[PDB]
Amino acid sequence: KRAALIQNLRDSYTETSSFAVIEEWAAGTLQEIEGIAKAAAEAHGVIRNSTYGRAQAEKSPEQLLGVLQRYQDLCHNVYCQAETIRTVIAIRIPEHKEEDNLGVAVQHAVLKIIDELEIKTLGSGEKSGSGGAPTPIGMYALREYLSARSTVEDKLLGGGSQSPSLLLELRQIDADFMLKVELATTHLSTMVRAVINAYLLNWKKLIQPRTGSDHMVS
Amino acid sequence: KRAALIQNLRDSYTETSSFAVIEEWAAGTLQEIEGIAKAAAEAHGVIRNSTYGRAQAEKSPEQLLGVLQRYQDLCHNVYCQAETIRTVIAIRIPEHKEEDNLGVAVQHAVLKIIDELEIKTLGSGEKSGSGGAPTPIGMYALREYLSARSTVEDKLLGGGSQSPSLLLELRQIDADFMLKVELATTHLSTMVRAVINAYLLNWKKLIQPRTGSDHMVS
Amino acid sequence: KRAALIQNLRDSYTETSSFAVIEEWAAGTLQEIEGIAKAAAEAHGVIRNSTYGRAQAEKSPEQLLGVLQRYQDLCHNVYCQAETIRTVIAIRIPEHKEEDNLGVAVQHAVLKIIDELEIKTLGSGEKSGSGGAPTPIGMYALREYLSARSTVEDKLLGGGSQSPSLLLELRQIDADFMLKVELATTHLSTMVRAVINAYLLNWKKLIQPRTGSDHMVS
Amino acid sequence: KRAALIQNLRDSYTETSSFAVIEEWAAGTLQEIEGIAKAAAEAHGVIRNSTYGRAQAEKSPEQLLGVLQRYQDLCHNVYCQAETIRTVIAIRIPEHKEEDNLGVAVQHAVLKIIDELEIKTLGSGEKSGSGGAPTPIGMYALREYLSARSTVEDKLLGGGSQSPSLLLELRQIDADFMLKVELATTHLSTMVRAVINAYLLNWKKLIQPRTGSDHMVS
Amino acid sequence: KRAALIQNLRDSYTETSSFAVIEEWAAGTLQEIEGIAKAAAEAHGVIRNSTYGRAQAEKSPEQLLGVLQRYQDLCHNVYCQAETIRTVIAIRIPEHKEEDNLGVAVQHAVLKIIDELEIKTLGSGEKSGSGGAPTPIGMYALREYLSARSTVEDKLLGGGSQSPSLLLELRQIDADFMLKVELATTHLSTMVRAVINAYLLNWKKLIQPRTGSDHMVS
Amino acid sequence: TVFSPDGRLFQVEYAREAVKKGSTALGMKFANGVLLISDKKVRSRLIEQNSIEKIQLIDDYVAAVTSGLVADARVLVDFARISAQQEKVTYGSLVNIENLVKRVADQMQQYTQYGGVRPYGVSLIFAGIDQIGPRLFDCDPAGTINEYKATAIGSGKDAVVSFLEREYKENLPEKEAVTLGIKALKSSLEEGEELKAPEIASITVGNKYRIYDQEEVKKFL
Amino acid sequence: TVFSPDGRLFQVEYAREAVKKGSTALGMKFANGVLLISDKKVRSRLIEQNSIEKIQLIDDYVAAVTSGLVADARVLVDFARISAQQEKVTYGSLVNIENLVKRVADQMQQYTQYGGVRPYGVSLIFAGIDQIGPRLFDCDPAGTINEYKATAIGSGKDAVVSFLEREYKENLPEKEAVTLGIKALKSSLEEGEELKAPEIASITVGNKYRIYDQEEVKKFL
Amino acid sequence: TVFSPDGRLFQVEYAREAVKKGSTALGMKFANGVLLISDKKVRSRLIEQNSIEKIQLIDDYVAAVTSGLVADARVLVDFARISAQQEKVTYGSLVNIENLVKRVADQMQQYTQYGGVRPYGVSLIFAGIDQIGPRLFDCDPAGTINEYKATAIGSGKDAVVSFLEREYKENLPEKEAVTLGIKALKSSLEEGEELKAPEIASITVGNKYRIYDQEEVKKFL
Amino acid sequence: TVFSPDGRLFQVEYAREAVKKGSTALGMKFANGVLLISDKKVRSRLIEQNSIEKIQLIDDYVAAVTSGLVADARVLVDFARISAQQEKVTYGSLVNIENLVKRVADQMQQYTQYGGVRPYGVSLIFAGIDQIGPRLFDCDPAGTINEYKATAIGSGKDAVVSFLEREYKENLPEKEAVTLGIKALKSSLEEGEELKAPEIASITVGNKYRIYDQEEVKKFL
Repeated sequence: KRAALIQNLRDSYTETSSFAVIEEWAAGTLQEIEGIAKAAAEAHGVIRNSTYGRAQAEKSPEQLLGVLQRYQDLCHNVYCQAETIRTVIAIRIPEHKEEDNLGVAVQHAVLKIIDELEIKTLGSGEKSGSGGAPTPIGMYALREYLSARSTVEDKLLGGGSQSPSLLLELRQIDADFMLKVELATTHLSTMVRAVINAYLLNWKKLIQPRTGSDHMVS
Repeated sequence: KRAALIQNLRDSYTETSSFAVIEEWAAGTLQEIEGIAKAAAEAHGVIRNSTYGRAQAEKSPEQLLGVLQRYQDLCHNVYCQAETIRTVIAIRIPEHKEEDNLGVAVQHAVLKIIDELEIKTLGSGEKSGSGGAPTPIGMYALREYLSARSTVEDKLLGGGSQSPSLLLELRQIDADFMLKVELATTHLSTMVRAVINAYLLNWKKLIQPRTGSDHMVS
Repeated sequence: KRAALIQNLRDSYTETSSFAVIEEWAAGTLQEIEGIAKAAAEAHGVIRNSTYGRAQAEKSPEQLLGVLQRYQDLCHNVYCQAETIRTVIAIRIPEHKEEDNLGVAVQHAVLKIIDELEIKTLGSGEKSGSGGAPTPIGMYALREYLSARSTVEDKLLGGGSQSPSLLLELRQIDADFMLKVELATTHLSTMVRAVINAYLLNWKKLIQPRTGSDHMVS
Repeated sequence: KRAALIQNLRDSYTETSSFAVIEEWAAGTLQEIEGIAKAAAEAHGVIRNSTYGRAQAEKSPEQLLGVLQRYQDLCHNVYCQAETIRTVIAIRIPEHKEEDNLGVAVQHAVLKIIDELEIKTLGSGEKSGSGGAPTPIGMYALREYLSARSTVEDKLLGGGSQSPSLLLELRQIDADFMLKVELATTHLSTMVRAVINAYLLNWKKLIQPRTGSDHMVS
Repeated sequence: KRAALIQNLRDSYTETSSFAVIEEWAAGTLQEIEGIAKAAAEAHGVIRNSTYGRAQAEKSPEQLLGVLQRYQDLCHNVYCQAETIRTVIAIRIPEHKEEDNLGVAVQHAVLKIIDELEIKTLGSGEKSGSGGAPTPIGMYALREYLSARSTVEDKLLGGGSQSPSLLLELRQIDADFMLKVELATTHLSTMVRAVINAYLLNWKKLIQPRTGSDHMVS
Repeated sequence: TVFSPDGRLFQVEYAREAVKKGSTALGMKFANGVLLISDKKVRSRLIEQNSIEKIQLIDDYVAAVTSGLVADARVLVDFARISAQQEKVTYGSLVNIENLVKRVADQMQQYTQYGGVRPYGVSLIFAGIDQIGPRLFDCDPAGTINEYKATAIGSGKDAVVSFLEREYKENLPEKEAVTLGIKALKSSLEEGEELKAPEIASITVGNKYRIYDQEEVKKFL
Repeated sequence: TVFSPDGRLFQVEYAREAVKKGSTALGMKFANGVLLISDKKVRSRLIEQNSIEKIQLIDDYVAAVTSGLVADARVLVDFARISAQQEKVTYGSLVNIENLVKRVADQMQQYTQYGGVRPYGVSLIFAGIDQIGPRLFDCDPAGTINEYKATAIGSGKDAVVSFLEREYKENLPEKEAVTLGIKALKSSLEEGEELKAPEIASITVGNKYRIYDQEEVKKFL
Repeated sequence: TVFSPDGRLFQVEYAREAVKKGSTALGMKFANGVLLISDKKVRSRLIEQNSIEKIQLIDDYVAAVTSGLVADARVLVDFARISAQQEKVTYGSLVNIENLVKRVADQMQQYTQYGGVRPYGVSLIFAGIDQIGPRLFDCDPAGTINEYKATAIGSGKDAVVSFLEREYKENLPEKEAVTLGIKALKSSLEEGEELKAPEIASITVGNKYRIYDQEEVKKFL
Repeated sequence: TVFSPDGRLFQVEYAREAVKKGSTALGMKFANGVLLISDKKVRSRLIEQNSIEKIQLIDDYVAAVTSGLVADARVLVDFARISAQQEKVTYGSLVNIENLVKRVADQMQQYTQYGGVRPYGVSLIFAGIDQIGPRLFDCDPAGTINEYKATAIGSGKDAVVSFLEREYKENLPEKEAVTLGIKALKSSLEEGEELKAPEIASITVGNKYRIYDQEEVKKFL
């Protein structure tokens, strides 16, 4: 039975499922994001005050790896949570029509900003579109950092390079990756707050985009 | 409870939070930008009056590094301040409707200019879009400079290159990076002034995009 | 006081500030451009008459460096002067409305041609857009020239290359960069003349895009 | 004085300046292009009837260099002449309005086809846009030719390559550059003839896009 | 005199000039294309039936070179014939107006399909646009083939690569270039036929896009 | 006002949105009678309380309440008054109230079919006594009519109808009917919001309408 | 003028924006009477003052003050004057001012429902004495009416109404009422501002209207 | 002509742009009198100067000058002339010129409210003598009226008005009023433009209008 | 026909473009008289030239010549002929030709203000003798009128007007006025082109119109 299949979907992902995400985002998530930003700022100050030599090429800084790992773990959680909201809305997009689409337009508008969150803000895709990648750093933060650092390490370690700027570039990678976490957490917090507002103002039409009342006909 | 969640967002990021940014931008920020521009111009004059030999490849010029660091520090602050303004507006975008959107248009208009500031003017993203990178230099200026300089340094220092143009290029990298800071500070100051004016002219609709007064019905 | 903040901005960049730029453009700027184009043309004629060997890979021609430097200096001045005009207009864009936009359209149109000057004609950005780079040479022409020549020099100097076309390519780089200055100065002159005309025809609405005369009421 | 500044511009570039370009284009220019096409065609004929060996890699063929130089010189002149017409039109674009723009549309239309000539047909920009490079060769074809040939020369001359097809590709570079001149000359002549027609049909509105005659009011 | 310059233009490229091309395309051109297709298939059959070893890297196959050369000559001719039609139309595009453009629309529509023939079908440009290169092989197919083969030859000849797929790739390059000629000739014949039809149905408006009869006024 | 592909008149549906913004009003039939109760937005001590009533007498035996655009509603009440007088002059009496309601509804329907005019943004309840008995009708922007034992209009319509659908009994004494009506109306009010002296009017067979004075209403609060 | 999906008439809401731009005026009831006060956008000694009349007599017992599009307002005042005369000829007097205000409001309502016309960009306050007593009404572009003890129209409406909401009391002596009114109007002015001489008119039961002369107005400033 | 979201009628504002292109004209009151002066864009020795005058008598006691669309202006002057005669036939005289100006203004107001027509692109000054005294009014495309001691219309309005705000004195002798008027008009001319001979008309209480001939106007140049 | 933001009526300006395409015609006053000359677009030897004349008698004392849409022009000439007869029946004569011209111009003005019609694409020159003397007027698609000593309409207007501004003298004898007019018309044919026999008509005070025949016109060529 076709109605049964639709009802099973909708019973499995209800307004409660999406509201629970929003509740968690408004509390613990924003607080965790702020925590990551402060840890990044602390690591950034430490690097700013450091003089680098060849020994800095011989070890990957644990403090920075920890900050990047925490950022990646949070982004993983937010992505999965955003998919829950997406699912709740997308399984309630109604029969396709050329009329009575005021609530459908609300559904598409909120899905658009959740897509922006997942794709642009979190940088979760394999490749960025023609729009580029507006987030300072994307989800796969550790890989990005390790890739950039490893290249400079190989050049410095070997005879190792004698370029003075290349050694400063090693320090700058360390500094810039913490800066990028600081900027990205800030940008993400804006997005998460914007989604909380959009969801809570629009949720009635997100769940029930069309309201029945054929009072004109008998 | 839903209204409480929305009220907590809006209480946390108020018109006073955004106005406080604009006040800072109008005074201290523009002053710091001016200061950096002067420091870049001074550094540029010093390089213009120099002859380069292989010794210039053995040391990274600390005066240039300081100018670039100061610019990056300023960009970081402006980025985070911009996000405060973005948040104040974004959490007050009202219920999605096909009517009564004149104030919503104002919100989108000011968000668009703040987006241009953060993405294009500050060059804060991981990758620029199809529209290119119109700012002479972005946030990660130091990294850009060190990467460009190290390449030439490695070539000059080795089997060190005997190309006469390669040596002049080392100088031109030093010169151009200072020029780019002079140009970018100018360009940035224009955007910041434009945003001050846009905010102060539009702030009532940014905060309250819809005004109630349904007198027609009883 | 918000009005005061706006007034301070507008008092610091007045129509006099932008008019002073246009006056300089109409006179000294176009004259300097002309002088650069003549200098580029003499250098090109000298190179056309030249036969090239290994000695030409051993020295970077100072006459060409001088032409390119002069061109960069001019571009720098024009950029910064353009930003003054941009500032004068942008801080007078009025409250966002869906009506009474005939003067606002004037402000946007003149801002658009100043943006084209800065971004496209001067090539001031760090990456050109999907539109490409229509100007024959941009702001960082000297670095462009040094980069291209250094590559060919290293190849010729070494066991040096035995390619006869590589040696003619060295000459052609020298020739083409001078041709590019001749072309770019011409192109730039047209744009500057177009902006002088546009500013002087539209300045009243640029400063005062809306005129209050609410005579229908009381 | 503002009116004087505009009059000085318009006095320096008049309809005579642009008509003089058009007269020259209709006569000497088209003849010079025809001459280049025939010089290209005969040089192509020579290469076709040639068998290439290692010797052909040891000298760059002077006849082909001369054809390409000639084409470049012609492109240079056409570019500078096109900018004269652009100047004549652009300094007569009138006050920005939302009405009375029928003549303004003529100005923009003719400017568009002259921009196509300069950017696309002549390939004068440093980078082509997303529209690609539709012209068979551009303004820097000599440099294009020398680069391409130099790569293949180096591979052939050395421990020089034993590839039979590499030798044939040396010939094909020679042949194809001549063919490209034959094609580009044809393409350029079409565009030149199209601009002669457009200019002569539209020149009155190009100079005077608005005609006064306010008879309705007193 | 202006009218005389236009008349000389139109007298030199008349409807007869364009009709003569269409007559040639309808007859000999399609027959030559058909000839190339057959010769390509024949060569393809020969390669399909061949086992390749190192010996095939030591010589470039004259039969395939002949087919590719014949295609290039045909494309060269078609390109120049298309430019004749282009010219006949472009020099009769009338005074730019905002009305009486039904004929002008016909001119732009036929110019569009001739442009597609020259740029896309024949692949005549130096760089393809964002629309890619939809033709199986373009005008510089001989250079494409030699390039591709010479890379593989060098790897095979060295000591030589022991890659089994590299050896089969040599055969595949030979086969695929003949296949591409078979496909491109087919695709070209479709375009040519489409243009014959479009010209012969539309020629009256191509020559005379506007028709006078202002009987309404006296 | 034209048809959508699905056969809807959206301009009429939108008129119905104006109606939902109005103050809640209800009617119910009881033993040998019918009554109306109307909630009011009174927002300012500077307003004259006693004026611009929600319950409007059409004649001595028929009353109306409305919800929606108040100026539109005034026009329709004026129309209903004049139409009732025309019937009385023609025949000497108004035998069946349904026919007056139909005339008003026909005026509304016309403004959904002809171009050059927008629909009235009004719903009405009519209540009175005629030769058939006590009558209670509603009428919406489309000119759709229904006859009822009890009904409501305005923002609180749904809650009031829900309440009456479970609590309403036919043929109650007037006092018990009013009590029930007040209770239903209170059920539609938001959490912690209390009811500020509604309008009440009733009529019983053989009598003319009575409007409840301020003091009689309070006795039910 | 058609309905939006939320049931709104935006063209009427826009007409209401025109009214917000008009000069500030107020009315208030006092012991056995009613008064009107109007501020005036007087700018230029070249203007004739005597010819300015923001307070317009409708008849000897009824006056109006308007805000918004001035030419529209003149048309509605002319309409009200003729309508008042037609009633007086028909019945011999005007028993209840509310009926006149309703006819003016019905004219305005019509221009919000029929195509081919725009609404009037006007709000009016009517004040006078009829058989009920002293009356004070306002009327807006929709043709919505309300009766008030005190009210205001024009750009300073919100400030004046807030002031009166706090400070108004019923049955003041005329002098005290006028004093209150002046203070209310003064409160609506911006940073460091008079307040030139406004127009004042009052009427008490059993008398005709009086217009305060420039010199009697000065006493309150 | 409909309302923008800010409550503006852009088609009326645009009509006011047409008025700004017209030749400058002014009026001023003086001791027991009123005068009009009009500049003219005389453009060819081939024109008859004495014809299609800017100052037009409405009757012996009332004259008008206009600025804006000249054909529209003629229609409105024709209307004004006929409306004056209707009033004279009905009552025997025209007691108050303001009522005539209002009738013209109402005609203009109508063309801003009804679809199917555009507004008149005209401003007018009316000046004359009635039972109240010397009168001076202006009227704009909206039908907005003001009464003045001195005023101006057309391209040079702002300069003329600024000049008068400083220099105008009441109760001047005619000759001194004319001199001041000429001075005011000159103050509005662009860099070294010369006033070549305006029209002048004046009226004093108890007399009919006087139109100055060219030779008398010259004595003021 | 509505206003652009700059206060222009583009539909009227466009109608004026149709007039610019018409054949050149001119009028001039001379010693005790006025004349009209019209060029014609002779566009086939198969046309009867003696028919559908550019110069049209309105009555014995007044003629017109037109440029622009020929069917529109015929309608206006028909209107002018009937309007002249109406005046003659009402008063016994036509005292001032200006009033006839104004009636025609008013008809044209109306078609620039009312929706559902387009303007007439016509300019006219009227010339004749009335009680004032010899008169020469023009009238354009807006209904704008001017009186002239000499004027022209049609494609050659600017050249003919330039010529006359330099060469025109008042009070020439008829033969000399005609010579001048022929010479003026010839100068508007810029390239080496021949003037075919134009239409010529003239009138002097005390006489009726006369139309120059084929041979008398030739005497000036």
